[PDB]
Amino acid sequence: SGLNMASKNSSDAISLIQTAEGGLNETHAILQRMRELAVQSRNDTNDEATNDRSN
Amino acid sequence: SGLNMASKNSSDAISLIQTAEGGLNETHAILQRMRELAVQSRNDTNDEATNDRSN
Repeated sequence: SGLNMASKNSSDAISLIQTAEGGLNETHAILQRMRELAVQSRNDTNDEATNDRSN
Repeated sequence: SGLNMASKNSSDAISLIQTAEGGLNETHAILQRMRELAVQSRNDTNDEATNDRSN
């Protein structure tokens, strides 16, 4: 009984961990997008006057 | 992503530089015209009295 219940508990823990990893995948994605935005903002073609970087 | 955005930025810089060079081409042209005008003005056939050089 203890071993079967421990199997159940281990599966529950796997579900929890999968939830957290799925949460962090979108963190990766939006971090990539933010880096792209910064690399684009970094160039001097963009003007602070006409609100290029504020967008 | 950074390399592609850097390619984009480099193309933007090329566009800017082309704008400036196109601006200076007409500077060259009108400077040539001004030199021609001065070389013509420099001769003593022209009279200050009857407004030859003032034109």
